[PDB]
Amino acid sequence: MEVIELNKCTSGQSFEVILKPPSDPSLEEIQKKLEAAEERRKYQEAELLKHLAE
Amino acid sequence: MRECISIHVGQAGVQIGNACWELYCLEHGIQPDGQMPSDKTIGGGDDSFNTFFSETGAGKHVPRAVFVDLEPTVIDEVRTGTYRQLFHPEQLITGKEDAANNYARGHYTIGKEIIDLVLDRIRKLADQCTGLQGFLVFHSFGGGTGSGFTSLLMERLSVDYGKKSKLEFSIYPAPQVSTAVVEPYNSILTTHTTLEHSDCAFMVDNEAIYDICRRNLDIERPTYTNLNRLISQIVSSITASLRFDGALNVDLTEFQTNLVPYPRIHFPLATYAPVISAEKAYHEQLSVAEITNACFEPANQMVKCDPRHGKYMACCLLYRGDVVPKDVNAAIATIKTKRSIQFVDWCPTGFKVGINYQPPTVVPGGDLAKVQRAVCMLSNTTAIAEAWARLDHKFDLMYAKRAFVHWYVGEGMEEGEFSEAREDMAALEKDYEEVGVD
Amino acid sequence: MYTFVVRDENSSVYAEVSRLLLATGQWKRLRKDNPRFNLMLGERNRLPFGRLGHEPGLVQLVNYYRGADKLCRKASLVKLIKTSPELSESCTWFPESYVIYPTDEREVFLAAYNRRREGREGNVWIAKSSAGAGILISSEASELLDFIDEQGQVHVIQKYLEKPLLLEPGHRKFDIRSWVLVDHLYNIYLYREGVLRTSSEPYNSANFQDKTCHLTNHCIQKEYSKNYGRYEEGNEMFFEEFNQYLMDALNTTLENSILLQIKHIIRSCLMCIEPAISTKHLHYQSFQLFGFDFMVDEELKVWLIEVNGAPACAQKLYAELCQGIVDVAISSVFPLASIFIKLHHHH
Amino acid sequence: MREIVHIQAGQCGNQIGAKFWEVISDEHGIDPTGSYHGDSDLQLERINVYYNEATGNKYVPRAILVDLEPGTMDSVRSGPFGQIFRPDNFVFGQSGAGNNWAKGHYTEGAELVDSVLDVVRKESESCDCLQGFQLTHSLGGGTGSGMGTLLISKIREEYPDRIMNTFSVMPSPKVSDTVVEPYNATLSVHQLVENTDETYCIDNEALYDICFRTLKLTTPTYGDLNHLVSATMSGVTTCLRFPGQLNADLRKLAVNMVPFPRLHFFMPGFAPLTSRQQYRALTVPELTQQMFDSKNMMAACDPRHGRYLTVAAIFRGRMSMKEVDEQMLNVQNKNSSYFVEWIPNNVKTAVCDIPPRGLKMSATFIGNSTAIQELFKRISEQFTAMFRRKAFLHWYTGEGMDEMEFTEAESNMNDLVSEYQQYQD
Ligand SMILES: Nc1nc2c(ncn2[C@@H]2O[C@H](COP(=O)(O)OP(=O)(O)OP(=O)(O)O)[C@@H](O)[C@H]2O)c(=O)[nH]1
Ligand SMILES: Nc1ncnc2c1ncn2[C@@H]1O[C@H](COP(=O)(O)OP(=O)(O)CP(=O)(O)O)[C@@H](O)[C@H]1O
Ligand SMILES: Nc1nc2c(ncn2[C@@H]2O[C@H](COP(=O)(O)OP(=O)(O)O)[C@@H](O)[C@H]2O)c(=O)[nH]1
Ligand SMILES: [Ca+2]
Ligand SMILES: [Ca+2]
Ligand SMILES: [Ca+2]
Ligand SMILES: [Mg+2]
Ligand SMILES: [Mg+2]
Ligand SMILES: [Mg+2]
Repeated sequence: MEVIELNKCTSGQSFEVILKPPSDPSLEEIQKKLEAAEERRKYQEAELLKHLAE
Repeated sequence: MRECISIHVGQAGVQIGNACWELYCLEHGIQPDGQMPSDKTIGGGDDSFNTFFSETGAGKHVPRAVFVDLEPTVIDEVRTGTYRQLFHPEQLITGKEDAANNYARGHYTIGKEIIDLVLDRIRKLADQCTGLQGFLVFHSFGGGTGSGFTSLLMERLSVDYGKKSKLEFSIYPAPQVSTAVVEPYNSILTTHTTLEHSDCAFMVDNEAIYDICRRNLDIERPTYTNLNRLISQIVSSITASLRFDGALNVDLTEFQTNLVPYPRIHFPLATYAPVISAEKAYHEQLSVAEITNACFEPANQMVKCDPRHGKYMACCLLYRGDVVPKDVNAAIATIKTKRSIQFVDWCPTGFKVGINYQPPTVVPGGDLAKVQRAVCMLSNTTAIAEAWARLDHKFDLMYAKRAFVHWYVGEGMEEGEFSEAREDMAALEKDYEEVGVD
Repeated sequence: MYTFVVRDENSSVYAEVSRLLLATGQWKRLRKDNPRFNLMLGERNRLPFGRLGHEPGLVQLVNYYRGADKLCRKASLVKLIKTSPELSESCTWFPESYVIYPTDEREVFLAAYNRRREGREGNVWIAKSSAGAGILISSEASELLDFIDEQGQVHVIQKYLEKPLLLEPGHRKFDIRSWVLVDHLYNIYLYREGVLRTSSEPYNSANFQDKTCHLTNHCIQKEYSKNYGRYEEGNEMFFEEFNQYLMDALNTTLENSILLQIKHIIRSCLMCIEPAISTKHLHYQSFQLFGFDFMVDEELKVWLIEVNGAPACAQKLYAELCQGIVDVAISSVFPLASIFIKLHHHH
Repeated sequence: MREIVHIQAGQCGNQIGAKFWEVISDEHGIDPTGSYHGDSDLQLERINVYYNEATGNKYVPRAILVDLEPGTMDSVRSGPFGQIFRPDNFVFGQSGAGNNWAKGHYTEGAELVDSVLDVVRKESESCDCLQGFQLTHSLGGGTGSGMGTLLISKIREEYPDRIMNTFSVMPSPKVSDTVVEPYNATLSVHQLVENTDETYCIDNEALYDICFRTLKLTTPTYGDLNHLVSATMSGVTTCLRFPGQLNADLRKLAVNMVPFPRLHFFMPGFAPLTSRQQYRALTVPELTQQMFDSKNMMAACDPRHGRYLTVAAIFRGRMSMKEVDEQMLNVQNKNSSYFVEWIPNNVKTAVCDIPPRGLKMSATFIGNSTAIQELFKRISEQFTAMFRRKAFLHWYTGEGMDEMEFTEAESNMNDLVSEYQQYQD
């Protein structure tokens, strides 16, 4: 049961009590993911219109 | 002094954000018009509260906050609400149609077209900082925007602000206050793509807030206002060290250092006490030992689980009010001899403690009663993985039938992203078991 | 109309409980994966406790205590007794035991072993484990340890009771099985009815190679014993006959000489882990049936052998007990439109 | 500002549409001349969803009345709220469709569809943000059936990313106009499986039985049937016309109710349904027992024959929101064998303070139940009964159709039934 690093100031205080010792994707890569999804949306919209055209 | 930028995304993030800033102003003596009498350095200064507020020549204190929602009806509340004068229009960003509880829609479809706009409005705030620490990102797991657009925002923030820290405050889906069925999908999609971009996340389970409101406040059917005023107290206790003088958790980096020794296991459990009803005749003021002891009762945790059957990796005690280190240790000693507190063998069995003498501020006319002392315990338990198990299980029930998947594929997401996300959560559940079980 | 689900088809006990619930016409059984249940008769291994208590407006109850394995595992029980101050290492009703991996208590076991061998004391130990049907009795430490290395699971070596209480006629060993029910409020109900699983072979202290006269398990006596069913039907004597015998032979009663100690042991063990398994302030409720196994020496001192987490029952007592399980454990949480002994204690 | 463009086609579609605009106009405080005369701000909070705002604070419905004969639309224009509809929104021909799907879809209808889309385009171009479209029509006639599905198909072409929702009246021999109704209904159902996101299935037989057995009406009229559709249409559209987060817009509702794209046919339900013992207050338990009772449902299908994929309930009035949750959770927990276990929490409840006219409190039910296959089976059986003999086909081949198109539609609907079945197990 030890208290360490007791820091006191006008508005409060903080300390530590030990009870026992121990024992990314780039900007280009994101535009490609975003544009890939946009493309698949465009493809599924083309098939819809092509189906309505028929 | 270093600045922190708060980002609020979706209905949940925006409404919770509105509640916190209402509370920050009451705490720092700020008025709805932005004036702060106690601030004697007019038009500038590097006080602790300046990490969350900027200052104009007229003496206004402006939150370092951004509100992003793909639909205007909620942010419109802020524009005309009580604190309309605090934020300038650039800080409030809205689309015209929401994501429809569809992660793919908020991340791919609508997110793609509004991402650059948000990043810019954030760049504007960053340009007013002399030493930005990072961001605080509020959002919901279930919402199409809260989930889908946030993960994209996190990915870009890691690109534009690599060395900056990012904390989350995420709302875990609960059926009692939700009307969306696909929230398990969104929760796991967003946790997969956001995991590597978040240094520390505080999950709040609406089921936990709901029960606390029904049990401790005696609200028969709690509203979002009830849930948010309580959530903002917990948030205030967590951000208090960034806004007030102190030596514990004085920057966003110290949150990872003190609470997340393993990067993927960065979901500390939050426990708060006391929560007393303001309608009560008059409550007996609880002691340091009693409120501290309450921190190990499951009934006041932000996520329902059983820490008795996990292992702690870290533990912070944040007190506000009349508390002294003498009474803290006295209570902690008494709790070790009664409670079941097993730490991981590669971590010390210790408690970092912070005390702020200013007791919790309560919104006038709110549901919470004024108390002379309160505490919020931040402990990293493997038991919070129960929240993943539940969520992951609901995901498996629907996905086995491919239910609702067509809505996501229709927005441009590949079906493989579902399994790739689930395979990651399966990996996440294993890391928790490898650390906490024998 | 309450609802329950079954997830352990191999449980004779709760299979009879599921039959009684349906008989009342006020309980409805659902599919094993339907989450909208009031009661769960859960699986023995890896019961998903994390998913209990998260159904709006459903009070959910389960027939197992998360963490009770600490008491129902061979090596776990030894670790619990030596470390828990409420039981202390000097516990007087549990045989000297040691956890031996194939931390580890090898050198501590040999130390106490060497002390007995030097002091002319009876040095007969028994090695066992949880992964058994796999037991070995020997007075040589070399054989015990060598037997454990041949396997691959944790074992326990505890002192063998060389002076057991021998029933007459027959000169035969035995063990007492007590069924104990713990409800959601952590009340401890001892079933008034117990059973002695007796050995049909005369006890022989000069031959630990034939394990039929030393092991009182019901399966071993019915397979390797040739006098099965001679003295009592199925090598099962019940408390009525056992009490009459103690009065004719020893001039005492089963209550005074044994039951008081059994009730004490049951309390001490369960009260110990109450903080770790209590569901008092939890989002779900738990109850569980336990099977305590005791030994009795010729001095009339009771010894705790093990604790079963999913115990079966004696055929003649399934009705009374299972019905009692519904009265105190299930219908107390879900009331409908004593055979137990309450062991009071301080919560 | 999330606007909806309403379309009503054919005789049935227009008589029901007229009553719908009559019912909600009263709820939002709009009078027959379009002048607001309410007393609550909740009335106008979402009024732009269905009403355009013109000069003089006049609210004009965003409805487009369509037909191939003038007869019915002349009744609407002479009806109680006829003067409230935009005069330009009346698009009609003179030939009629003679209860012939092929006429409304391929011949007479095609001649008129272009001018309808000109009005649709006119209304969309003034919407700040268009949610989607809702169409009212019968499937057993010619105009609302043949031309109605023609509009949906052409509206989807021009607005492929907008929600298309319809209230569809299914024909029943008990309430029949002609014997060809099975033919027309079968041909439309295939159009709907393809080109709608949500279709409220309204069976005239259920509406009849309810009027005879429950409402105790000796001889029910089409007007009496339409009173039930009015009340139901007002109920389902409450979440859209008043403030709320549950099923707020049309897309969120479709996302939470439609797990699979082709299984988007709902069973509506309403409570109470009382005969003239009509002033008695109705408690929350009674609203829930009746709301889930098959007798209170309008698809003529016993839900106990199938399983609910998802359920949406809306309670209107000043009541115990706590008592609502307790009763709704009682029905799920006491009949869980009728809810798919592989969709967690598939029963969402919404509450609204404003009750319908002349009622303390009411409840509307929207179920995506696999029992709906019983409805499509009836149609498919009546269809095949005549089609195996090629009876009455000449009316259709004489309009350019080939028998092959009938065989295809038959197969498409039988597939739709086989799809509901595999999810019911
Ligand atoms: N605690 C709390 N939870 C909220 C609040 N608002 C919404 N939620 C929860 O958030 C989840 C839905 O997410 P939303 O925020 O509504 O969705 P969104 O971010 O607006 O994204 P969209 O789909 O485009 O609307 C549900 O589980 C709600 O229970 C709030 O104000 N407080
Ligand atoms: N220390 C000891 N001294 C004397 N006998 C012992 C003993 N340990 C075990 N036994 C004998 O072993 C039998 C029980 O063995 P144990 O309970 O350890 O294995 P097990 O768990 O597979 C049987 P069960 O679970 O049914 O009680 C008893 O009948 C007892 O006679
Ligand atoms: N519920 C209801 N059904 C109707 C009404 N009018 C016609 N129907 C039904 O609709 C079918 C006839 O279609 P109808 O609308 O008259 O054909 P259309 O004018 O060419 O579109 C038959 O099944 C009728 O029973 C009505 O006012 N209410
Ligand atoms: Ca200043
Ligand atoms: Ca980073
Ligand atoms: Ca012509
Ligand atoms: Mg929203
Ligand atoms: Mg055993
Ligand atoms: Mg007609």
